[PDB]
Amino acid sequence: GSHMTADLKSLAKRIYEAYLKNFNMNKVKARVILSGPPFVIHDMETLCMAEKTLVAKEAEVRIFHCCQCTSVETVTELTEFAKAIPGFANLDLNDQVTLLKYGVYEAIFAMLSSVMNKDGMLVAYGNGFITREFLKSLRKPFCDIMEPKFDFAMKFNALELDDSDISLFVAAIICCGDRPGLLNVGHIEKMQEGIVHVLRLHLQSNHPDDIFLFPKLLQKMADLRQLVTEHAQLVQIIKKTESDAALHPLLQEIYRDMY
Amino acid sequence: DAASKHKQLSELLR
Ligand SMILES: CCCCCCCCCCCCCCCC(=O)O
Repeated sequence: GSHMTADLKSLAKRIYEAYLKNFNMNKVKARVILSGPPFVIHDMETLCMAEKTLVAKEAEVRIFHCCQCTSVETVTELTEFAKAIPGFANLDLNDQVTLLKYGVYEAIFAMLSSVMNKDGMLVAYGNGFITREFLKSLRKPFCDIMEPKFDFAMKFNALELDDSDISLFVAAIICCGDRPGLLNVGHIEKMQEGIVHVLRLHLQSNHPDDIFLFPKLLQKMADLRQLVTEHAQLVQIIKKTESDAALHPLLQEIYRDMY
Repeated sequence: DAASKHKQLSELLR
């Protein structure tokens, strides 16, 4: 003879659940694997072996093609994650497109930290480990794609975030009123403020030993925006000057007129 | 129009 309401679960928990539902790889899963058996790619021969029995031109071009495939899978994961962020799918279609366009690579290099240590990174759905040195050994311009992402990750990983923290950080990256060309900038600023408020509160509960963790993560978001600007520059050079380095259409769309 | 400049991303979001 009344009407009681749903609940609801805390927004931080719902974003964390959306992140576990939508991403194949997470920091718990990657750390399990990285501790201990992924096949190590550390030279040309181990690369040909991993390729033969795992992924069915010139070596640098195949590593870059594998880089893109990973990005496309993750872009698709990020799009589904975005749709689970309350308010996101009620935005104009154009604004959703714009938020993802500018945000996916910031989110990709943020989450990439979870599968990287100082020696290398997990690849191929956790089944390979490619060493940082091997990546440095490739010929230009391919020898410098990954190293800046490793440098960001070593310092990001030192913050000791867990998946509950990263899901909100990623959500704040996506729900960003800073992006060029937004029309309903007011609605998106309110959505972002709500996400960032829950992030700030979550970091206080989850990391009470580190009272500057929230300003540290704000800086990391600005570091990520710069990292992506430089990445896209590097990607343009590769496309321009390597005829085998064709770009997947979804990724071209994203880079097209980005920075 | 973002949506038309991003047809595959657009498709992912429908
Ligand atoms: C079995 C061969 C191993 C393939 C090694 C590729 C691992 C790449 C993982 C992340 C790549 C980052 C994305 C850069 C390319 C881009 O989308 O612009």
